[PDB]
Amino acid sequence: FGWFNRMFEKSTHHYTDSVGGILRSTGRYLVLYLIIVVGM
Amino acid sequence: DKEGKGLIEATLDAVRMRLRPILMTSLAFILGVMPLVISTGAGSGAQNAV
Amino acid sequence: GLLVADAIVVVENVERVMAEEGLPPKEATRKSMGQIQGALVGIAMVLSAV
Repeated sequence: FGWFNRMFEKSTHHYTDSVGGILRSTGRYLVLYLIIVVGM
Repeated sequence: DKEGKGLIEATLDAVRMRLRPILMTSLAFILGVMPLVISTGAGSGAQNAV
Repeated sequence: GLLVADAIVVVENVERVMAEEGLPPKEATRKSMGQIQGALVGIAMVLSAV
């Protein structure tokens, strides 16, 4: 009918594929999770 | 291990067919825990901080 | 909240291996609580730490 469309698209390219592109990077989250932990 | 491996391609195949829960479960919260934060404050000033 | 939570997983698990792989009833959750086997039971043997 058409509602699931607004999140089924946001699950793949906007999430799962941008989720590849975060350990495709890794790097900076070593210090971002220490600005977050010691910032906490 | 017991299923077909994925050093990087099983951590994605898994986090694709059941995100629904971790989005609707950690959401059945949020607003079920919000009648504590606001909508009250009269009879209980403790529901606020809880 | 948590009592509402961990129930949802086995409920939506039937929406996986029935709406995805087709096969209907008492087998569409049989081998599904096998990924949440100890992730259902042996959980708050240690999240029952706090």
